[PDB]
Amino acid sequence: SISITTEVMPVSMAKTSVDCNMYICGDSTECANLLLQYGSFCTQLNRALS
Amino acid sequence: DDMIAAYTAALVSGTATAGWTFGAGAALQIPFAMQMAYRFNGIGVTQNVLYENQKQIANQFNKAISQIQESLTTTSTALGKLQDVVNQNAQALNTLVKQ
Amino acid sequence: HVTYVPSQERNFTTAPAICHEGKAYFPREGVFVFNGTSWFITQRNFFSPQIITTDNTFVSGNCDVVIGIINNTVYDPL
Ligand SMILES: *[C@@H]1O[C@H](CO)[C@@H](O)[C@H](O)[C@H]1NC(C)=O
Ligand SMILES: *[C@@H]1O[C@H](CO)[C@@H](O)[C@H](O)[C@H]1NC(C)=O
Repeated sequence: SISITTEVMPVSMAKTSVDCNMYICGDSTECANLLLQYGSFCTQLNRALS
Repeated sequence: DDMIAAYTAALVSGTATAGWTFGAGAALQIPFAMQMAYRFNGIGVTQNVLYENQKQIANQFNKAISQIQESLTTTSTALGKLQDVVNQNAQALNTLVKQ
Repeated sequence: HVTYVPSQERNFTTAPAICHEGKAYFPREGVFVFNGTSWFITQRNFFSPQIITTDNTFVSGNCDVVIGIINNTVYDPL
């Protein structure tokens, strides 16, 4: 007999990105100035997502 | 690096003088043309196709080796999967200092 | 895992092909070996010498191309 069988395999997922400043502080200026003192967290995070 | 170079030299020397045998059991000697004839049988071609035109096959092998060594003394991105790895490690440590 | 390992090797001298009457003869599955008195054909993994016949050998070309040709007789059951 001749039989055909199906097999499903995932290949990719969704590409995502985040604005660190907009998520943490929003529109606040004071929060942004306080966020500048937490250096090299947002860059290290965008690099992983990219 | 000298130990790894010794390992790969031993591996190439065993391949050139023994064949497929020094991975299954012990090493068994065989001439290189007969080894190449066996591999030609392996890909589905008879032994004569090697044996009447062995000289042009040897010439093509030598030319391909000489073309590889030319292309290595040329620009980058040939070894780009290795260099990238090195860069990543260094980059991580730099962050851990600036942090 | 149960596996097969070859055990005791032995030296022979060999040729790529033999020449009977102006024709090159190549083995089908095996190698030509020289026992010390006669030339046989044998499989690579086990030593079982077989007499060279027309059955286990095929013909291609003349005896003026292959490097390492030798002179020997090919038996025919006739
Ligand atoms: C004959 O076989 C032995 C091992 O069985 C090997 O050491 C020796 O080198 C062989 N003879 C030749 C001439 O290679
Ligand atoms: C093969 O060689 C062995 C020893 O070298 C000898 O005893 C034997 O008779 C030979 N085979 C034949 C068919 O003569």
